[PDB]
Amino acid sequence: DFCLEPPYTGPCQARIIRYFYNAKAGLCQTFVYGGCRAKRNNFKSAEDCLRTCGGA
Amino acid sequence: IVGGYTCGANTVPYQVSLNSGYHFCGGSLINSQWVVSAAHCYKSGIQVRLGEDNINVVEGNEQFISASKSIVHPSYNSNTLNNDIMLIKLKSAASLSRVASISLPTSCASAGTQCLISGWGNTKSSGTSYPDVLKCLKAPILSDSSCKSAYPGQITSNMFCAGYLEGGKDSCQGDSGGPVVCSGKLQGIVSWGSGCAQKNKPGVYTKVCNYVSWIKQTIASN
Ligand SMILES: [Ca+2]
Repeated sequence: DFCLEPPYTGPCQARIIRYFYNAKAGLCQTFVYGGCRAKRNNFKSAEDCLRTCGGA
Repeated sequence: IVGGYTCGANTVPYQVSLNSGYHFCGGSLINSQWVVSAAHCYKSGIQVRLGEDNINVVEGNEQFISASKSIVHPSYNSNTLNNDIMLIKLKSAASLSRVASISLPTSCASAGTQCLISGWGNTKSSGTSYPDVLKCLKAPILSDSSCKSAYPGQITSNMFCAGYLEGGKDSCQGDSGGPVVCSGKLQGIVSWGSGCAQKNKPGVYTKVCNYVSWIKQTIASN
């Protein structure tokens, strides 16, 4: 379950704010994404995040 | 920028901030209407901010201009990061001492050349601390061999390493797309690395001298 994976910033150096599902907190949180090599627990909005992972 | 120093207000006139509600990448002004940055900094709704020092407060020397076009290199590879270069056309031309363009290189720089890297990225290697003002870092270009030994099978002919093998001085998240200027010419674009300021893990940059023809022609036909 990719929804349980920790957020992945990646090797690139942008500071792009994305969302990841935090199973411990039971909610989607923000984190800094570097701009490349995104894993699946990486969403552009909280709504996308909740729709895909909500309740995992 | 980890281990750098405060550049000083508008001492890097070609430095721009790409803003999408907040600073997410840097870029260089190479023409009154064109900015060069990294392809991984591609985003919709980009507003370019020029004449910036403190990115959090309006100081009076700024020019915010939205992008009208964003052209990513046709051969940019998101997996390998090869050809990590992008051109942004401003909706209107910038008014050029505090805002000025940087020259494209006539030739590639050699290992050992000292360059100036700048940006508003993270200043901590172990932690998160984003500065208000622009940070600067002088780092030398490293040889192709050491760059390749640092990142086995990951360095292409379009990338170069710069920094210190001891670590402590490097670019970091939020610096992407920014300039690596050597001898007054734009030689690199902040691109990727492994963590920030880690020992034996120098930063990797897009080798600009390899794209000068594409840049000049692309700007002219758009
Ligand atoms: Ca400002």
